[PDB]
Amino acid sequence: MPTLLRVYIDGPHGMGKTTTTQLLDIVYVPEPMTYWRVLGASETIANIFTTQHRLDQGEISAGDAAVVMTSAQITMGMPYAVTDAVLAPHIGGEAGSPPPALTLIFDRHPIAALLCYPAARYLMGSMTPQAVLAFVALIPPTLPGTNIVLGALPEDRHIDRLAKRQRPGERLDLAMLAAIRRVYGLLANTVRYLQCGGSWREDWGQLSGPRPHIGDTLFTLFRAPELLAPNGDLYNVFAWALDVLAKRLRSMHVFILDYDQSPAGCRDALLQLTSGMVQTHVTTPGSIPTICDLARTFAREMGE
Amino acid sequence: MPTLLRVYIDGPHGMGKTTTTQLLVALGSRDDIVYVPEPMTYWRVLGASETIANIFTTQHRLDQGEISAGDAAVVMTSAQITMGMPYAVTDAVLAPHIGGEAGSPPALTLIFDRHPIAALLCYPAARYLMGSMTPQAVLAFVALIPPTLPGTNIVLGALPEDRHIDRLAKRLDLAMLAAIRRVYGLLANTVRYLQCGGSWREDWGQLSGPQSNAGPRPHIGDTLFTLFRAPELLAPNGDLYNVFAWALDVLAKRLRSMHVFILDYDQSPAGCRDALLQLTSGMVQTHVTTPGSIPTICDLARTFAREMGE
Ligand SMILES: Cc1cn([C@H]2C[C@H](O)[C@]3(CO)C[C@H]23)c(=O)[nH]c1=O
Ligand SMILES: Cc1cn([C@H]2C[C@H](O)[C@]3(CO)C[C@H]23)c(=O)[nH]c1=O
Repeated sequence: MPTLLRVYIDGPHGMGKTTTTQLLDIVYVPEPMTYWRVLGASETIANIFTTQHRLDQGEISAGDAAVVMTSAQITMGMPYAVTDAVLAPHIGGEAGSPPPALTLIFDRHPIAALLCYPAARYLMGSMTPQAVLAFVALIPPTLPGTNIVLGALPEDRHIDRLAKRQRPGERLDLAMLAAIRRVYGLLANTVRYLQCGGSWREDWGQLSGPRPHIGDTLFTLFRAPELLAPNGDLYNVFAWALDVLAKRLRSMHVFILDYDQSPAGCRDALLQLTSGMVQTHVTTPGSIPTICDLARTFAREMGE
Repeated sequence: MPTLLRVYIDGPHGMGKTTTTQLLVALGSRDDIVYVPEPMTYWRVLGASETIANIFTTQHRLDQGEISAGDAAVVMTSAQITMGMPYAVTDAVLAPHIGGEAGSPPALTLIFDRHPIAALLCYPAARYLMGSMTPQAVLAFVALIPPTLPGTNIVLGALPEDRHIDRLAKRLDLAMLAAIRRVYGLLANTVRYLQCGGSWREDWGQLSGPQSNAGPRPHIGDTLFTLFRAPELLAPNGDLYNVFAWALDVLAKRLRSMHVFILDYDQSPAGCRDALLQLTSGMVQTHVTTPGSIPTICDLARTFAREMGE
């Protein structure tokens, strides 16, 4: 049965992910911009930044923003979730360490819309922490060969590169850039903490008193008081949400791509990364062409 | 290995689901049957403040013309996330413990108060019928429904509308009662349709203008697929945009492996209980994955009922 290579390009936006994948038996599942601006709702990105902006100005309440933000993040992750669910049955077990018959490269993975954006919106005061754990609770199971490339880039360069490529309806928010860079850094540390033995239940005590300290993982974000009983204990619903998080994250293979360089560099740098990536068998002989059509149809209908 | 029986009682509110479930729990041994109740505490306090209240307010506001359809949708979508959270996290932590299908005396029986599809499909679809949710948001929820675990037995209810209305009349949205009753009937037809070999993509064109484990194959127009023939989901050539068609594939996939049964609630509380007790007979049980799964699951349910069912 053929082998497949799934590579999800993710991390904070504005570093070049789009220019990196563009330049690069290898199919692309691009940014679903048309779903965001038209198919799913009208100009979803504009509603998002408009709402953050208005919360900052004091024109609407925290509760007002959180509702718009949640509804809006549902519409943003839709294409990812639906792509994952129809693709999952075609993914079989691991290959190991030879040749990939097909290489599927995506623009983002479902955890960007289910975990990272919402956690950042939480850090911006535009989303409740209970809403973020509900989305974490719905993160599709992590299949073999879930390779996710996250990016490295000094903030100043990142602001520069972000400023020149502002999406339709987007606003250049530096507080949001900081939030999103911090979630992704926490994300990378979290996978490492978990791969290394970390038990969030065993180290929880350290947030109020060889692997990253729990204070450097996404778990610190969930010490939020909306999730805590009067005696300070995390309610069990939330603890189970964190257990899922540990289980979904932990088996992902994380890869760091340095974006502080020209798009030729970024593009080859990315292809270099694939040698330590994990590949999988597909489950049917006709699994490759179905994946390609899925990829072609997604691109044609939603990525412009 | 030891076997497990999971039963999800669902359907429209006000038919006697909760009562019936507890009478069934009552008959059993202290530890071989556990009840996972409605997570009201989560809906009123833990996930947000007075979510049910807020959902009814919004719907009345919209009915009144005091808010727009857009206002309405942002709120219902957001409220529905909070409504389904407990069901979603419970299924995700339970999943690892469920093994293959045995056959139709379990070491443990779990009776849940509704299934994850209640929050991710039925209520949302009905709010779409009430005009308070977009069909795109409903399909976004459908794409997130978790893989249907083996031995997923769902019990839905039959109750003549007049009796139902009578029970329920102690706001009282009669339009929401008809939407939720309509949604749950389509859902049973859908499972039957999918189990009888129906293929929505092959029958899509038959659209224009309940029994779940018995009977002939229903017409696609009597299944859930009909709710999605909306202009919003249609490309400028008449067909469904593929994103929406893929959401419908997940819907088929998630409902075809489910074992649905119908409980007649038009009877006394003990009538309901025995009825239900007879139906458990033909239900699918599964093996658990570890020796310790049983006790762990009992703890999970107890803790759930303690923290969130009241
Ligand atoms: C995935 C995602 C993106 N975005 C925005 C920010 C980003 O710069 C962008 C393109 O990546 C405009 C869209 C969110 O707000 N939420 C999300 O889940
Ligand atoms: C499960 C569910 C219920 N509800 C309401 C109606 C129902 O009568 C109820 C108790 O079951 C008050 C809460 C929704 O609005 N959404 C949902 O997903």
